[PDB]
Amino acid sequence: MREVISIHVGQAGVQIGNGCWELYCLEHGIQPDGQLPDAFNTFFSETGAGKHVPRAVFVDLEPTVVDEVRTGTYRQLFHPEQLISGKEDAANNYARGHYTVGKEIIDLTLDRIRKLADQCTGLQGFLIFHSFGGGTGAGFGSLLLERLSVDYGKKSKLEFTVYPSPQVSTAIVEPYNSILATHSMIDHSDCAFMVDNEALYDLCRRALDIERPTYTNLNRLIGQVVSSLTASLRFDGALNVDFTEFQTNLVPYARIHFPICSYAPVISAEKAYHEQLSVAEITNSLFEPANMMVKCDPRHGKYMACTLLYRGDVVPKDVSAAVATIKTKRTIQFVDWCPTGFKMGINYQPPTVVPGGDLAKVQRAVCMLANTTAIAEAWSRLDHKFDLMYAKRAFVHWYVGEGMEEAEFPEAREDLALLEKDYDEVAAES
Amino acid sequence: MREVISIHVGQAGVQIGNGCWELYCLEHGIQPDGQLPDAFNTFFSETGAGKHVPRAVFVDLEPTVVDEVRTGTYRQLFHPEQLISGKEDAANNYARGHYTVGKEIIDLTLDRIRKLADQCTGLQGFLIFHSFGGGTGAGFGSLLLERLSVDYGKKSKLEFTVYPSPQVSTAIVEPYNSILATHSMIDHSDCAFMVDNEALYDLCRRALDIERPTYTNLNRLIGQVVSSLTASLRFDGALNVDFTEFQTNLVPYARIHFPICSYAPVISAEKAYHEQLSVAEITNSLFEPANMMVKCDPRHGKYMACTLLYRGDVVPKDVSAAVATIKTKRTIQFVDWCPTGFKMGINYQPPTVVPGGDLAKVQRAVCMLANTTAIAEAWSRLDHKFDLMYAKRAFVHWYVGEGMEEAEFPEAREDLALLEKDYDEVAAES
Amino acid sequence: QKTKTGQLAKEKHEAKVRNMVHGVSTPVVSEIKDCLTYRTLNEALDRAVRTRELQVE
Amino acid sequence: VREIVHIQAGQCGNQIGAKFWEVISDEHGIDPTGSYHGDSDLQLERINVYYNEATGGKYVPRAILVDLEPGTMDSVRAGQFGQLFRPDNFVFGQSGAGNNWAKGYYTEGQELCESILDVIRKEAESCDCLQGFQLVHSLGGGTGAGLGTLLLNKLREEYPDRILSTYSIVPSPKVSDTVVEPYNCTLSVHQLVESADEVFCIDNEALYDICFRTLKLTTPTYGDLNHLVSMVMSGTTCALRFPGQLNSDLRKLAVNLVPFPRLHFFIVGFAPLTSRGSQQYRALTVPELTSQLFDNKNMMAACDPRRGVYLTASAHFRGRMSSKEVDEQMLNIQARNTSYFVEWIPSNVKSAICDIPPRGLKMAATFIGNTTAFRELFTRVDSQFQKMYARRAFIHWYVNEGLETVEFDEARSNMTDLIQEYEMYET
Amino acid sequence: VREIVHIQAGQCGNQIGAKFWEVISDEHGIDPTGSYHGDSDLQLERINVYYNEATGGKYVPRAILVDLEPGTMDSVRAGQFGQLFRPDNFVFGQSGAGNNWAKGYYTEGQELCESILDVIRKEAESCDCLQGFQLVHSLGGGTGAGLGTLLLNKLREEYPDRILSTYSIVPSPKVSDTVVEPYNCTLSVHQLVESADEVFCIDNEALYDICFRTLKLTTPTYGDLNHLVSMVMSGTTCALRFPGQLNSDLRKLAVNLVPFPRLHFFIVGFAPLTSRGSQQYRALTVPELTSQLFDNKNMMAACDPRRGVYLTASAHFRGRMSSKEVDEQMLNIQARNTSYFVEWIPSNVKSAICDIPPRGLKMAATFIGNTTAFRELFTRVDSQFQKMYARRAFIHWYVNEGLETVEFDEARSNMTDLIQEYEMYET
Ligand SMILES: Nc1nc2c(ncn2[C@@H]2O[C@H](COP(=O)(O)OP(=O)(O)OP(=O)(O)O)[C@@H](O)[C@H]2O)c(=O)[nH]1
Ligand SMILES: Nc1nc2c(ncn2[C@@H]2O[C@H](COP(=O)(O)OP(=O)(O)OP(=O)(O)O)[C@@H](O)[C@H]2O)c(=O)[nH]1
Ligand SMILES: Nc1nc2c(ncn2[C@@H]2O[C@H](COP(=O)(O)OP(=O)(O)O)[C@@H](O)[C@H]2O)c(=O)[nH]1
Ligand SMILES: Nc1nc2c(ncn2[C@@H]2O[C@H](COP(=O)(O)OP(=O)(O)O)[C@@H](O)[C@H]2O)c(=O)[nH]1
Ligand SMILES: [Mg+2]
Ligand SMILES: [Mg+2]
Repeated sequence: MREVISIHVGQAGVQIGNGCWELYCLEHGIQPDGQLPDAFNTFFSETGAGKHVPRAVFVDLEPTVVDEVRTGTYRQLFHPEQLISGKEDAANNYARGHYTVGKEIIDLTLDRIRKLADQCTGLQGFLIFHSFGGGTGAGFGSLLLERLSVDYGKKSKLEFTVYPSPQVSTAIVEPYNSILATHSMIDHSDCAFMVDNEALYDLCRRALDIERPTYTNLNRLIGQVVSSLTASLRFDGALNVDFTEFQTNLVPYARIHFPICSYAPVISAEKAYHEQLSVAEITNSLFEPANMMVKCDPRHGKYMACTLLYRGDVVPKDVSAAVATIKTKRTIQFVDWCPTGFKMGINYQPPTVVPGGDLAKVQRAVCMLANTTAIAEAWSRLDHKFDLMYAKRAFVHWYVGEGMEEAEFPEAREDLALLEKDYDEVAAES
Repeated sequence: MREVISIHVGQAGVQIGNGCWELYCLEHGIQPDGQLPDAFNTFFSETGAGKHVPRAVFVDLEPTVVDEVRTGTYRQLFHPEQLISGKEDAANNYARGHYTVGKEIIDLTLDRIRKLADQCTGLQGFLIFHSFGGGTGAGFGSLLLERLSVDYGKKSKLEFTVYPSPQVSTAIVEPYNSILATHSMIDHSDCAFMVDNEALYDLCRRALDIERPTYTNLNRLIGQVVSSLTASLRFDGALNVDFTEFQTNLVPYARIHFPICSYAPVISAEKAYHEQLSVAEITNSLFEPANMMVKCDPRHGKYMACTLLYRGDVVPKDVSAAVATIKTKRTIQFVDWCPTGFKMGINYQPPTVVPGGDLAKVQRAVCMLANTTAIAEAWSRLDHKFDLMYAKRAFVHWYVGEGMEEAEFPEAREDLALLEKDYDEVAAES
Repeated sequence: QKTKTGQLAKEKHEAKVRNMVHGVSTPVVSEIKDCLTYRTLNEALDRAVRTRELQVE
Repeated sequence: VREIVHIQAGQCGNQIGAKFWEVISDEHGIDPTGSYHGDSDLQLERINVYYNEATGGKYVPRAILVDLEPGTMDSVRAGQFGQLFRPDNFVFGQSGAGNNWAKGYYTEGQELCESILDVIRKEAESCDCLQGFQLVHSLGGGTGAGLGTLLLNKLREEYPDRILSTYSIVPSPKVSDTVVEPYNCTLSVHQLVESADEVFCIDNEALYDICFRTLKLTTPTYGDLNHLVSMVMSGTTCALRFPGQLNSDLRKLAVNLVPFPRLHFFIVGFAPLTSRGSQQYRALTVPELTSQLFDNKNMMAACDPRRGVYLTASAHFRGRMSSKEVDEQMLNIQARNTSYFVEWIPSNVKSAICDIPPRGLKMAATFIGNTTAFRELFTRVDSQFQKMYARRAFIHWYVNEGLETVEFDEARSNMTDLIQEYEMYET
Repeated sequence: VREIVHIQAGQCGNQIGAKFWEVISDEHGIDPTGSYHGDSDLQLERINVYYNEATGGKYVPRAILVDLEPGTMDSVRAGQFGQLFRPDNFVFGQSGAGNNWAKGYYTEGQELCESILDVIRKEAESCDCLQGFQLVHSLGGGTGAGLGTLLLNKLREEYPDRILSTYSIVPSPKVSDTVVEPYNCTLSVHQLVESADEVFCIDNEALYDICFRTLKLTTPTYGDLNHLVSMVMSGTTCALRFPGQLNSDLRKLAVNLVPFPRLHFFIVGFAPLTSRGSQQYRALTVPELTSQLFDNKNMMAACDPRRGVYLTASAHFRGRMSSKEVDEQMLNIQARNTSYFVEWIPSNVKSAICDIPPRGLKMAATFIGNTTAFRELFTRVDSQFQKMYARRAFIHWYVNEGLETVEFDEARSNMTDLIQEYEMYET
């Protein structure tokens, strides 16, 4: 009918996927055992005897993260094929996970992907989750997209990655893995979404009433954005938007492929009784810088793309009122060459809640995706970070011995500079 | 339809607001939880289900006053986002409350007040309460009006402040804070009303029958004046008066806005049984020098403004006779510049009594708002007090060390002198 | 002995978990009448009331 | 037949209009739900003058309600006769005008005027033959005065032929509701002199005095105050609504009473007026009405003509009466009081008779006349306007709306010219 | 007898077509199971215009559903009237449309063109008295903008003599639903100008405006907008199905309205329009219908005629009513508004009368006109497309499918010629 494939690499990707498939199971009414107590074909396969299987593959170079799913309650749902795990993690090294160890299991991963690709009659996109700072997430992901680019060619390759935080960093060599992965993504990926952990921590502290969140709370917020994104194909709606339609509208240039994500309403289980939750109210909350899933101020640049998807009772009449109201805001700047600016989508499925959830049972919600020059602010910090250690050559020998040729480091540096120049030139009115 | 928003600043402002909203809820028949056991949209918003919310924001630099509301019974009614609490107070220092600490929280406060106005369609007017003696009330109020004046432009900004008493005082640095504020509201305030605690005590003792009032009894008296002012916007009447009408009528110039207030009858709940208190009875009681809540001599103060808001069973014929009778009195001398000199509002809504209250159950009552030159008497007292301390530089070091320039004191001193010069010139005949 | 018990904490929070859904805003308004003007129905009742009172009563 | 369109402006206009259509509905016998439940076929001869007919035997009044704030409109909707008015006729803003005449004319009058003009044109071209417009307004400043004169100018531009008859309640010159009245009154007179044809002046103080003296009302209510004005209005148009032994329309009244284009302000009066108790003992005849009509107390404008002189006088009557009695009584009242009339106009007094009297009264009358006693009202407001303009107080509000003080000087120059014209014509 | 065939585009076309076949079902009285259950013999007179009869009394429409993805077809099949359509009259692709004009026209357009033309031949060859083609599409989309013009060109090559009348929805002036819509409209119109005979333009934002102003719809849904469009486009073909005192078929409409081959864009409008409340106060008559038809608040297109001048215009009336009344009203409306019309075409307006009005209304009218106000609509997209000219880089998304950049310059040159053509005919 129309099928999508999801693949998860590098711890963070898997745990986000665990949240997503928990959310999808409840949304469609599928028990963890796979039986029923619809539109399954969009994400699940009816294997007969009442059991269903997800269209996803989990691959990690170490078994700890995958063994969590194997020994968890989720184990009865996933095919044992889809739970591939390695023998030795890449250990924060891009070179190690791309050359020495990545090629050991990369052929195994592709065969299982192609095997599921046989069952997808109308396969029109892929969903890939990365952690840029990770060695496995960046190194293995680069090789896999390069292989997948020639395997299928004209097929949508959507990425969902986690950018290093402006100040929070869990890996010391993280800028090394971030730039090298970015240089490889920039040629093959159709469109890669951008989020960071620090903005998730701040939004979870302010909006939600959580004194001390964990990775589970962050993943569930991400999972809701994924569900809202994929609801257009899964359910009937007054304005359904296809994956290829996102590709046409979101990235109106050659190689600018990094939008930012926003989601509203994000309210406590306590306040919203005291609030009107109007579509005009939630629309205005989307554009306020405090709600961005990336820690970059839009006032440092301008917008050139917007995409709003409404989950709920949102009548199309009010949507036109909301977007017209937004254009009157002087705090929001739109580039001259994008008079239209927006792509709307209205779907009748309400938001999905989770037992023990961190969010309220709101009637209506809207997911926002926006491409803006403000991401260049994030580039400059990564560029300056990399230049500081590499001037003194802080970690060259670790990568070189693992298959990295030293000539590749300046090449990826210049590729980032070309991205920065391209972003800056687009921001100039003509 | 037609809407109002209120802001409360400092120690004093919150407590007055506490009394006002109990008065509104009892008047409108709303339980403290917000569920009913109309004109609600003027002050309240319906947040779905059966719960209401007030159009008010409580702001102070110390958490003690706000936490009292959070722990009080009325905690259910207010929205937790509306309660903003600072960290350390201004310590009765205008400079500390204006620059060093006020600027820390000013952006957060301004966001919420503007956010609340988005639900406020038929909005014209604001109500801000100040404590002139306190540093936070004077310091934060000047900065708050500076921002609101430029963000909103031509909007009715009305203030309910407490003027320092001629002899009764609780702060030694009170004249400094008052003079620095009077310099700022003289340009950033459309029209502000003031009363002094000394006359409030005296009226609460002679006409009212309380031997030793607390702050709760004085706040209740203030709330009735505010309720009478807002009665026209909520209920039908033979003569309804809007916010714009008050601004046009009460002032003959730009800097002469300051009116005085009077409420009659102020008789007690036990002594009230003997009098019918017709229209002529209450009208005469208004103009008594003792019934002012500002300790100023009406003999020195000519009248060039009057507004007579009646509440209860009132016939327009009796009012015309009562006003005509009042005009015949020789002691009450209007200025040559004010032939007509009256605005009157007759409203069919009788006043309200509060359980545990301190006011009579009068069938009809009238609130009086007038501008007189007697206010220049209070300015002279404040001017002399400022000069005595500043002559030997009594407290210059505290304000200078908190980011305030020394040269601002003569600037504010000259600003008052011009205001007193204007009052003398306007009061003179021609 | 003393008796002082009240569990507002649960009452506020458990209720706040359940009945979160705000702002129903039911879109049940239909155009099919305005193109099918019911003025004929209202005058039908107007004549029916007029005839009953004037003739029968 | 010969139609008239009714327009109501602001607080004062709508309350008078509510009473006015209550009186008109009682006259023609229209049930508050729009059904006809009268008993007279003569009510149906000229029902087209004030009413349109909707399919299904319902009648929609030719009334347009105009305001800048919804408070009055909500009151009228909840009223007993609020169902009669067409819902789309209601045009209103979302802002209290503030009674700044500059604001009500330039700031918010211009924005609303476009919508009101089209709504006016809806009913204007829906009639077989329009003849004149009827406007009710007060000289307050916000919407009745500022927007009222703006709409009067626009209607004069659109329809030069038709009669723009406006009813005005001048601020009462001993006690009144706002300190900024003489500014608004001076500007409103400036606009009304050139653009309006007939202006009727009504004082609340005279209405209070009439009620206490004749009606013996212990507490004069605003309902009865508006009821008297509504009765006077209905008598003015009663000649067009019913046949008579000698007809007289607005144009006949305008041509007869007005000798010169500017001097066209009218004082009005009504008779018979009687207390609720003593009406049984009264022997109502034509001489009784003539005494009541020419009595200086039954006049509802607080300007004693005995101070001044009369220029033109008109008399209307309702009921069956002998024409000789009206002719003889009128000649006698003219002949005795020769000291109060101009020498160069013989037969200063006009007549008219209508067949059907108002409900409840076997016989009724209406007095409309023009006199030089208006010099007092203009002088009083001019002195008040002179004081404030000398001080230049309260003008900062008008300046903020874009009105320059030279407009006030031109308005007072027109006001002074009118006073001089009245002064010289008294000789 | 006088047959027409109906063709629909992907999301906008099939949803509007779904509501349209409901509308025709009520008008002719078709039970939701496809069996006739009406109440008059006049319904079956010309049922052959839109329907074929299958053995058993089940009536099937002459409709075809075209889409690039199966998203809309599932919604229509599950719809209330989804049974009525022929099971073999569904043609759909198996790929994402991508909202791209070039991709839809070339990539999947050639794949589907062979099949869709063969399916169309089933209805085309099985109707002897065929005169008509009815295309429903949106201009800002990817399936009706691109593939609709592909079908239009192919059908013109096959059947030159038949009339090609299409209904189009234009991207909104303020905000339309999609970013790339300036490109889609510019490419689509180039084919539409040369190929199509009659073009109808409808704007979504004007439909919202009419709902708020007239119908007072607090929550207008998509069905309400489709109902207004279905009301107008059903009224156009009413002359072919029912008798009348003066008929006006499609060819009569085209000959009267189209003075020159390129200036044939039409604006649409329907009367009467009224809300729940005031409909009871309306005296529904022909002059009231004339007021609504020419009213500047009732056109489905957001273009003010008062900013330009009028070419030929037409109106079609349904209902039992007087012929003299129609002639007088149109003669008067032409003489009253001389400036808006053009002198070099005497008798700018055309009239028509049909016997049977739509259900629930005793009389209704349909307004179709042409004017110079269309130039503002073209200026909107031209200015947006000019800013997109620096985004000829963004056109790299289009050239990846196979389009060449010079096509866009050809299309905009055609727009410039059309705009200048309207300007020179204004004189
Ligand atoms: N949102 C979110 N981010 C996570 C979560 N877990 C880890 N991350 C982020 O993702 C990154 C994971 O990279 P690594 O720690 O190197 O793990 P890896 O991807 O397997 O890479 P290697 O183990 O070194 O080969 C961390 O730096 C975190 O910042 C999670 O549960 N939720
Ligand atoms: N009428 C009235 N006045 C009060 C009340 N409480 C305080 N005030 C006035 O407030 C003045 C002192 O200022 P505060 O109330 O402390 O408010 P503030 O501006 O926050 O002062 P700081 O916290 O020291 O900066 C005194 O002079 C009192 O006149 C009250 O309950 N009723
Ligand atoms: N006679 C009479 N006068 C009224 C009534 N209601 C209000 N007024 C007068 O009308 C004046 C207000 O006029 P308003 O409508 O506000 O005019 P605007 O301010 O120019 O828009 C006041 O001075 C009142 O004295 C009423 O019921 N009867
Ligand atoms: N009025 C109305 N417009 C619609 C409807 N469905 C879709 N649209 C419009 O059609 C546009 C999408 O274009 P598309 O469906 O690709 O056009 P098509 O290929 O001709 O059907 C959206 O921007 C909507 O504004 C509907 O039911 N009613
Ligand atoms: Mg990772
Ligand atoms: Mg304090």
